[PDB]
Amino acid sequence: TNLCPFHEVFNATRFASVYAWNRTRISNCVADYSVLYNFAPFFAFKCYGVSPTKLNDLCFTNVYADSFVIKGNEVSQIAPGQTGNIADYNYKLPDDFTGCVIAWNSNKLDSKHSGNYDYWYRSFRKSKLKPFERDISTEIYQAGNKPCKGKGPNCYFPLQSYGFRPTYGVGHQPYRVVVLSFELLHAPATVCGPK
Amino acid sequence: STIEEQAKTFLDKFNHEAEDLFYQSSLASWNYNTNITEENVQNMNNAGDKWSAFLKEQSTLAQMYPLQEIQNLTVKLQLQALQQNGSSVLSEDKSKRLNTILNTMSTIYSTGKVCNPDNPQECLLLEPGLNEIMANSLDYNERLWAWESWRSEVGKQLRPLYEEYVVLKNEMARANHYEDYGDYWRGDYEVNGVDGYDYSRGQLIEDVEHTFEEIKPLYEHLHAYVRAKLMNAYPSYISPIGCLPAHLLGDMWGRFWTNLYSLTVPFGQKPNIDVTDAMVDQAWDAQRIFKEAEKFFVSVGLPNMTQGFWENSMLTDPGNVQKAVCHPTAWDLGKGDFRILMCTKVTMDDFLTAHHEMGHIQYDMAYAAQPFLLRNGANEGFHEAVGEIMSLSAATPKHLKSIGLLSPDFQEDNETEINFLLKQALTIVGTLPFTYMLEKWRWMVFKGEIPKDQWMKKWWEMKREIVGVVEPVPHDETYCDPASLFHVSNDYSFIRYYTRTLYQFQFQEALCQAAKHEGPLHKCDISNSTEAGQKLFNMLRLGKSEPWTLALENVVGAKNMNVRPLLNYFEPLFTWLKDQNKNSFVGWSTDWSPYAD
Repeated sequence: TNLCPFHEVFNATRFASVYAWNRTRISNCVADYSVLYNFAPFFAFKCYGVSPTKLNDLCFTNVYADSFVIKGNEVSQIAPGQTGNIADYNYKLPDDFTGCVIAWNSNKLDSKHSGNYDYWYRSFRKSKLKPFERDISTEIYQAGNKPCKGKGPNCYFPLQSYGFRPTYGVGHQPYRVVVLSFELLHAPATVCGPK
Repeated sequence: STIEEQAKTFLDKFNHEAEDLFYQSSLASWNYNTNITEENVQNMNNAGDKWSAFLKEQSTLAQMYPLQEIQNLTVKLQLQALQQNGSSVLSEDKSKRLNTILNTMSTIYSTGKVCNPDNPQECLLLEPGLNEIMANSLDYNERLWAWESWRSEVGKQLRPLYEEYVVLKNEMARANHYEDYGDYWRGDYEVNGVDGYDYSRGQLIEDVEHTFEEIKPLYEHLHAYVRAKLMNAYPSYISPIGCLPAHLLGDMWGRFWTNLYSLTVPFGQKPNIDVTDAMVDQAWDAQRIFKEAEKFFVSVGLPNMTQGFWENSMLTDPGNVQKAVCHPTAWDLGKGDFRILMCTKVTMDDFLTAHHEMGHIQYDMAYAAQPFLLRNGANEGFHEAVGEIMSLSAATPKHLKSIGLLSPDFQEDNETEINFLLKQALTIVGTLPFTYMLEKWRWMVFKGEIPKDQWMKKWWEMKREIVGVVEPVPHDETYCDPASLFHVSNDYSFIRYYTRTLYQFQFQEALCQAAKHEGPLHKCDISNSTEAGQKLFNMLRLGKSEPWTLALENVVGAKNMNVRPLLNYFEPLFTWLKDQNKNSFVGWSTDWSPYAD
């Protein structure tokens, strides 16, 4: 019996940012969804399209996992058909999404005194993103009508920091979100549930 | 691209850093106010300097966006708030001189001591000082000395400093496209842009005078009633048709007449309502008081407090190893952080002040979703009014009987109601004429109608004309008695108290009518009512994005301030005072003076 390595995704020491997220591929193993209550029993699951009861007796080909860190007031934007600054410029989900969204509070891990400026997010962009798209450009945004040369009036930097602190409110605390996508292709399904 | 998108981007970029910097400054200020050390002072000064430098560098950059090309009201208000130059229009030498004068006046007021004439080594302070003398004393000469020494020692070293301060402030106001400092102060009550809700800086004085013309008779009757008992208090001193001495009003300046309740009690044989003994017998504490306040605030349909509030607030005195300031203040730091600093004792006054502080906290939590530049009240006298409308409801006999502090065998009679109404009146009505006269005198001084050689003359004339108080000793133009007050020497305003006094009664009447109350107004209680809670939350969530006229119409259905609620509240006391003064003289003459004999 070969189990899928969920400890490499749920028990990581350092996570990534929302503008540059990681995507792992899981295949040829058994998906045991009972070890998730050891990282944190309080796992806020949110399934769109499939039920957790009928998810145990299904077989898929590839399972993708995405991880990032956002605030507490931005968890609602991780859903099909949402509008904001994270869903439009950082990470967008399609209207026909079939998966689950898991999040938990990590205040006692990603928070220090004098500010934690190791997390960034994009706020300024020209257009919107497409479903499952990634952008890591660091060019100066032009808001006026003059050519941008350096940095100054009407020329801003597209990245901004969070700076978490343990004294912040429950809405301004860091949260770790994990997205699980299920894909079925014309290939033998090597990812089934326990029997 | 147009100007609106650039302005929006600039505002977002500004707020993103302004929130963090303001949070750091507030945290430093809290750490200073909790523990008094030198490192805390250094950190607070550094944070304040950084915040001031940020506010300076963020200015002069929003000048690229003219207000004549913006059609959105919110962005226009934010830009207008950001484009204020301030004191930077003056030269550096004048600014340094003004800061030096301000610090000198603050140090002179904060450092004062009155020494004994017969013993120069016996020098007393002010607060553990002349306050206790003016509070509890029944001697004419002692009060006269404590008044004259205080008004002659620290009343002569602030004349030229105040003159130069007035000159510099007038120059700054004229440089900032204002007529004088009075217009700069009245600019808060200004609404321009919305049809049907505009307000000018000249209608406020007219409204204040129109309200005072109707408030005057009640004050006349109250003064006539107080003078009759003052005649019996000090024989052969008070005149039956004369004014009242300034050193007998209860305190140093005569702002409140609360200390005169012991001598002007209507019925001394009836007991009073003091739940202090019951609280001591039931062994309560600060936790119980704050939990009762939270239960009261939740009973109307308001959210609960946060865990950080109970984990980070200081509700008890630390002791002697750690020094702190026991002034009750509400702290809003941002990012969902609300704290209360208060040295709570087992009394009734602290039980009433807890509700005021919790109302302040609720108001602060109401507009947490508004932008940073709009996270403030719609007007000056709104927070205090919200606190007072809760304190009045918490100070009702029905609430005390329901929470278990009063025995259910209490017999409510008419004399107890009369005593309660008189005790409330001696505190509420006694401060309106003083504030009105002081503000009018300051406005006339800033405008330039009173020459320098007539300041004290016009001051005492307006005193004897409006308030009806005559000085025991005449003073020349060498004294600066009007500057002996804290708010006068620290550059603060006074009309907020009048506005709050009106708005609290307006809101009280509105909420009691919405709660379907029957009977007198002073017995109203808004406990266990969701309609009033929703009607109040609809206004508390607006913040500063809407004019105060619309916010007042959404509550009481009116656009301006009114005085009828106060008259409806004090009607029974008015009738009783009429019945008592039917056999007495009403009015006062300005010809009599204590130094005439």
